[PDB]
Amino acid sequence: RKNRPPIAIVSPQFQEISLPTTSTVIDGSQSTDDDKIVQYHWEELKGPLREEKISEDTAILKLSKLVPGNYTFSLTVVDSDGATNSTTANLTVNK
Amino acid sequence: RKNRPPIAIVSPQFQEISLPTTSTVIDGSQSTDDDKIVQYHWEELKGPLREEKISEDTAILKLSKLVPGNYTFSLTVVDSDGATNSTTANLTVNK
Amino acid sequence: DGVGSSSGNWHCDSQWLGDRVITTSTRTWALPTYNNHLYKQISNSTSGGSSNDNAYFGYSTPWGYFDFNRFHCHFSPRDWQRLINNNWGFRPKRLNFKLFNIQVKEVTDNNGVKTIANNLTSTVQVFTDSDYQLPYVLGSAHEGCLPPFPADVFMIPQYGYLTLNDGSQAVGRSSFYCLEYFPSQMLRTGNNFQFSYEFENVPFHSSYAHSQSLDRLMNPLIDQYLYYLSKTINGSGQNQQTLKFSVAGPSNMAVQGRNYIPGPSYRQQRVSTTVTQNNNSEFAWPGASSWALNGRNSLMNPGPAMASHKEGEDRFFPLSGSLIFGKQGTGRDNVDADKVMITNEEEIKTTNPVATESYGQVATNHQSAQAQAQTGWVQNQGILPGMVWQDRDVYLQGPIWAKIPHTDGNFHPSPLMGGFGMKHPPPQILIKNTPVPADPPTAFNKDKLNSFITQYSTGQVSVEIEWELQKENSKRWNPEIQYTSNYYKSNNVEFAVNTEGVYSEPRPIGTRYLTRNL
Amino acid sequence: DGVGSSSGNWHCDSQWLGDRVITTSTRTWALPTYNNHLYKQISNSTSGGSSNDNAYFGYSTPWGYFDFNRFHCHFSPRDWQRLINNNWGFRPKRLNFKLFNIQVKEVTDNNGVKTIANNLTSTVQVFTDSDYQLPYVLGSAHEGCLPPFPADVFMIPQYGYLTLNDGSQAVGRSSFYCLEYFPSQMLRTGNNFQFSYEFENVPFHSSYAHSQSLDRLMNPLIDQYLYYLSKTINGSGQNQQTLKFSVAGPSNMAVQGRNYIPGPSYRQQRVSTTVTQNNNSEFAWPGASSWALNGRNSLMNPGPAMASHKEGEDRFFPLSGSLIFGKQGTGRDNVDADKVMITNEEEIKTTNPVATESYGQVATNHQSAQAQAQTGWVQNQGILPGMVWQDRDVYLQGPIWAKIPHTDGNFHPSPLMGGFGMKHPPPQILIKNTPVPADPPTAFNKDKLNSFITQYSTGQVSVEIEWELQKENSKRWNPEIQYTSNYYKSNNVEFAVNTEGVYSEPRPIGTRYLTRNL
Amino acid sequence: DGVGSSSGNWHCDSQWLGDRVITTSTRTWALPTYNNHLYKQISNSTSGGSSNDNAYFGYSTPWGYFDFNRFHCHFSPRDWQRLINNNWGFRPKRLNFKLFNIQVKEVTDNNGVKTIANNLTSTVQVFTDSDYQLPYVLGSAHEGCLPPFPADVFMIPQYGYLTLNDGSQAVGRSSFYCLEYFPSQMLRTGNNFQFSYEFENVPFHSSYAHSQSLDRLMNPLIDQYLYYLSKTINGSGQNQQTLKFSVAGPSNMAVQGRNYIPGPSYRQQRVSTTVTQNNNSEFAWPGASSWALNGRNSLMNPGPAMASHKEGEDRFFPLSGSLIFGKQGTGRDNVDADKVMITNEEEIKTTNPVATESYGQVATNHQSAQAQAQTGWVQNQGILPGMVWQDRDVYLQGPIWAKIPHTDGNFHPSPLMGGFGMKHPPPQILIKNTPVPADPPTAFNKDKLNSFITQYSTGQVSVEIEWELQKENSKRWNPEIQYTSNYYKSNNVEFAVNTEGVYSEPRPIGTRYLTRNL
Repeated sequence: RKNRPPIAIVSPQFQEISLPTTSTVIDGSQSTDDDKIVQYHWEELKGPLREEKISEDTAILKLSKLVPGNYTFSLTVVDSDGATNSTTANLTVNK
Repeated sequence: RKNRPPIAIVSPQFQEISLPTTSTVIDGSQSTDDDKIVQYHWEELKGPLREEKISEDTAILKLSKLVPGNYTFSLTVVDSDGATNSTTANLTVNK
Repeated sequence: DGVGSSSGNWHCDSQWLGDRVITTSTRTWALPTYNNHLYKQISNSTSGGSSNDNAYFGYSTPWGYFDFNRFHCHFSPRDWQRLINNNWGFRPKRLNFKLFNIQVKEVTDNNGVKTIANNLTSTVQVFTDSDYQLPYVLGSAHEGCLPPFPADVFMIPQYGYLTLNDGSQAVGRSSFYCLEYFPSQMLRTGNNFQFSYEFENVPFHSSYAHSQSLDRLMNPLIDQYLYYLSKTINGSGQNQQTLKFSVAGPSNMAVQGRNYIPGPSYRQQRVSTTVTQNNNSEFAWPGASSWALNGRNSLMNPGPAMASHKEGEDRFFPLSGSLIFGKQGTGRDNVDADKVMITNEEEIKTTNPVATESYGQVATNHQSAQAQAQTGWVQNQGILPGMVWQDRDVYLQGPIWAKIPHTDGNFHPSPLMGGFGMKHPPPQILIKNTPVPADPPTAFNKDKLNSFITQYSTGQVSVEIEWELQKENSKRWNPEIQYTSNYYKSNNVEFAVNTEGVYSEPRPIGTRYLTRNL
Repeated sequence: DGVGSSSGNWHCDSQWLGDRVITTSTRTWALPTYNNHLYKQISNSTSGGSSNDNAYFGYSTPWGYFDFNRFHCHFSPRDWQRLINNNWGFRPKRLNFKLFNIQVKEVTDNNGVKTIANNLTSTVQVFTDSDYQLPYVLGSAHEGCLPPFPADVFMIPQYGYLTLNDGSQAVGRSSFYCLEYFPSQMLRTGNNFQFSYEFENVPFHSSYAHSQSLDRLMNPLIDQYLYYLSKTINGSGQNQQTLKFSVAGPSNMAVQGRNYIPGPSYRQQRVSTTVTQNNNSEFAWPGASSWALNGRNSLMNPGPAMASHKEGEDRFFPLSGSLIFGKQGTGRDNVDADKVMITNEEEIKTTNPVATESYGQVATNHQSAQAQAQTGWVQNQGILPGMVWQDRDVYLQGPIWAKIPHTDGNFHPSPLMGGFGMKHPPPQILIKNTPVPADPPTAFNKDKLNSFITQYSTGQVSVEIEWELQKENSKRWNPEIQYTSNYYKSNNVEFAVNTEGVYSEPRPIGTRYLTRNL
Repeated sequence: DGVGSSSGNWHCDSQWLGDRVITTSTRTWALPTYNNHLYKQISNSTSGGSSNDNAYFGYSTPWGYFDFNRFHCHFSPRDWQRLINNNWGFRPKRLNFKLFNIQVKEVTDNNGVKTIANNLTSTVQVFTDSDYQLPYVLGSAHEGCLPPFPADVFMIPQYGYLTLNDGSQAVGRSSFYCLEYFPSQMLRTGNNFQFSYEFENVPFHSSYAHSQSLDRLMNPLIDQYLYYLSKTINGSGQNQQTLKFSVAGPSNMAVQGRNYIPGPSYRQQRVSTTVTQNNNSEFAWPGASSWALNGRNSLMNPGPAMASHKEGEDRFFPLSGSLIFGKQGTGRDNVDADKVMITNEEEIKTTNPVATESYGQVATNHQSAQAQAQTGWVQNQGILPGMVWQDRDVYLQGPIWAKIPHTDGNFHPSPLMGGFGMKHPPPQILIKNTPVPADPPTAFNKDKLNSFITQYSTGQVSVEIEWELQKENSKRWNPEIQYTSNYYKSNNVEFAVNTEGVYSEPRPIGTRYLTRNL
């Protein structure tokens, strides 16, 4: 009933890491909602061609086997009543 | 669940009456069903043109202001699950 | 206490004392195995399909029951004559039910010829529902009572009960009662069951007629000191209107003031035993007086105690307002009018309205110079202050008591079929042959055993009710009407067996013979 | 004391007192002749051959036994409703077992048609293993208990027991128990057996739900006086590392300090009742949580009491972590998901971890300037100090007790299938038809007699357990959740017989309905 | 008993006896009007919106409460020094709570300037929840306790409580408690409230350190009679495999057999107070040790009592495994590491594992000629037989007790935040200013009165707890470590007011100073 749309809060807006440590994390479990979030959706936009894409549904994003490049991920949260809110997260990996 | 269709039982199959006593009765409340009848429907077929038609929904049919002629009524019963059964009832009124 | 020693003697006497009668009664019963030891739900869906009025839902238990709720289970015809010719009333005080000489038989039809053997180690379990935690099917005027005649054996009825339904389907609050959830009593061939019961404080049955009408309760020689509006116009002209009051007295007994009025009415249809005086149409159900409950109609049958007919017209009986009994050897489907016994309730015409006539007139408008005095008919009349009525008669074949339904209220809870209405009537005595499995498999099987030994039970049953009596003390001079066996030669003695040994009750005997003025 | 006098009455009541309930229960049994009076060793070699996990070795005795170790053997559905809707706990205090109305039958099939006669001089011998010197097969959740419905007859299970094995072969320390080496009681048709038993001091069953979660045990308005490491970097740069501690309060309830932690876990596989949401492979056995004992694996089934699913996903059930019951008339081999009743254990999600989810995270390295904070998953977690959990629910069809195995130690010996774990549970009542030889040869033969009279036994059995109760006293304002029979028309009353007389329990009823905060 | 006679004196002593200390403590409070006398439901929806982990649903009552559940509410710093330097343990025996010198004030802001008057005829109502029928928000480590310093006044916290939720929404079993449904005590300005309470039989707090490690519990001169597998290959060749067992003794103390093992572990992340030694990423929440309950994660904080760091590395603290307190005048949002007090739990490193290190190794395969001996890490370890651990320290600022949640089971219910876990802890003392309506309309209005007189209450509160003590009797020769105030000139005396009169506790004082060998 007259629910406010959720808010997606990615803790690391600009994630920075080098090539040796590819396994990084982007936290989206801090995203708030007036009731509760039924689905966290992670999708990449600027991700360079690699072994695999990302479409994980975990609230906290675990990354692996990164290659050098610039990554851009958008977190989509879903209210219990269907309202959505998508915010973007950036990750730059060095040579 | 696998309900048997109802059975419409009109007590007077051939109702006979003269012109002085027009108010007659056709009993359809004896119609049986495996569960219960949700609607008794009375409709006339051979009824000569008169002041009014009949489409009553009472189980027991009350008639009035008859005119001489031959009447034919069909009683439609409805099972709780939608099954129907229509049987006819006859009434001849004398001069 | 053993197999070869009887567990009770045959007492069937009836001893009349100074102010009470103690009618003992013993019978032999035969209890079959019902439902094959199963509980089954029963509905109009099971029975092939019934109308909305006859829709029902219930369960049929494997239990029999004992029902001595008819007056001939205790009173011989001569005892009934003694009771009704000499007393102004009676009521039961206490009963003593005994169940003895039990003997369970085992029948084997293995070869095509049945061989009823004796099962000494098998039991029958009987319990009495003395807290009234079960549906009370007694007082429904059912069959299976102890027979009227002591000599014949009777088969114990099956115990089933109805509950709430929406059609054939069970609503959520429709109870299911397991009768194995009651502490029973397991009786072998050497055991016996007995219990005692103290009847309620029910009023005496009005075992008398009234020798005085309700409207003729007055001195026919003195006139009242009250006036009544005799005339409203003093002539035949146009503008001749007056109010002429005349004293109401013996000359005009109809209009004079009265303190009490006849009992409540609920009109029935007047059907005549001379079929040429009835209508040519089928008015049996359509012309009947019914009452609706949760949508589905149900016949009155018999409804409030009203006089059956006016004086002089014995043929007319209310369409459903009288108890109809069956003669000996009468079928149960569309028997002729000469094979049933329709009980007249005319002894109460002094206080009660005629069942086939309206209660009276009532004014239905304000008359003025322009509107005539318009008055209507009162087909049904509920209770009013000052109403006096009299309850329905009890008959030798009729019910004795009934259970007043547990409700937040009731009015005058005497059963409409006659008898004594009790909050706590004699408890239901429920008996069942304990199942005996035939042969369990040598390997375990979780399923409930379905192969039982086919066996039945038989024995004696003794009920003894002590009835209080209300002796007559009247200063009436001339002889009263009394029940007599007519002295005229006949092929068979009435209320006795014929050449085939079948005992027949030839008429319904009421109780209202002695007269008591209002 | 004779053949023609019953040795006990049918008591099946259930009387509720101020602080206890005394549930009496009587049934009729049929005891066949098992193994033809023989003791036989049984193994997977006998049964045609089984895998290494299902290898076994034991003996099958000619003895039956009585097993009233299910809750519906004593509680009617209405009694269960009274118990669980009104009490915060219950426990058995004492039982009183009676075995009466014994009657041994002799069957002869000489002509091709069987003729069950009555053997009065033949006995049945029953003894109770009150010193626990025999293998305790009760509490294994077996069949053959007293039926839920009082009316139906049941067949007494065979008593067999397993021992140690190396495959199908008996190692030297595998015991063989002769049950004729126990002092029994030899009962004819006029004798009866009864014994009393006092239950242990077992704790009350937590017959309630928790109205407060374990992690939400705090004041949602005041903040803790404790700090938590909120931030580890003060920016997004390269060499920006800090330690920023913020006070843990209502704003962030997840991180604040807690005194107690959820109970132990042992993860199960999450299988969904919507079969299109499962994997396409056969993961039934391969994906299961087992425990290995002497090499051979065995399913957990059901294992530690864990919540079945998170809130909102009712479809998911642990692969083996829940008790599954069978509906009425359900086969024993690969029945559909809609023919079984899978019991949800979600009432304990407040204290216990979800059965299909890992207990939590754990740090698995020392993070430094070079290595990221790497953390792992805790699939199974044993006991830790400060852990609070809640035991598995008992159900109307579920077990009542179990015997704690005699070992040098145990932890929290409540049965993993629900119930009360007792060192000395109700003793095993073992009954056997005493062999009756048919015709010994007229010349001596040293061999043991192998030709016996084929005969079985039947009778009644009465068990009466007195349960203590823990009444509710809560200051909760709004109404609690209570077990109700839904009021909506249906073909059959639930928990009652249908048109065939077969009694069906339509759902597993738990006990956790009333709420009690932590 | 009147307005002008005090209802109780100021007792704030602390008298040390032979085997107990009776710490009396009196404070002045100020109780405002909360919620404007209203009960309101509170949720993350009300608070603007929170994540799934921080979702909640509850009610905020207009009731205050008294919470003396911190150790400095009773012990002065000198009393704490006396307690911890001289005793091996302590536990509370009984308390005596008094509430006196009540005085209700009425404030009027009609003209823009507030005028606090005195309302003599207005009452304050206080009741103690001595049956534990309410949610127990004490022991959640909240604020609003009696201040550490006797001189300052404190404001009574609001009483709110959380219940079950599915997001922000109330599931059907979430209780609502009206605290006006409890028999309270209505106190005017001349009345007082007092109650006594007897603590449970809780064990003594281990107010000592261990002067002996768990792995060094042995004679360092004699060697064990047990052998250990020393060598598995007798050389460096290819097919050189042996089993060489050597006796385990003082030369190799690591491998010799031990009867007991360190307590359970649940690994935390090692974050260093030297921020240049941490990772550059935000690992605060992602790298944390949490436990999941009904789907939503919650920080351990602090979890099982584990040693904070190995010897020699004081900088490292577990990410959430230690209690963090705030210094005087410290904000509640992202304060620097030098504004909080992180409590070291290294006194228990003798028995407990290090919070930031794995419990140990475990073999994770069967080594053979082909597979090397592969072994894994044990990040979290539940309880095992033979485990000995030691509970978390209690601090001068830390909690005293907690309520063990009412569950079917628990393990070692000592609060993970330190203190004494009690089934029946000191009852919640709930106090509320009774509403006083301002001016009802002269015409009746069915609506509840919403215009109240704005008023508050103030008075004194006295709590006196009697603590049992466990005196030291050790044959240790050299002096023990004891808590001393360092003698070096400083601007302010520690544990005393500065020039502004604000009292500051400069460090968290534990209890484990005296040493006791294992």
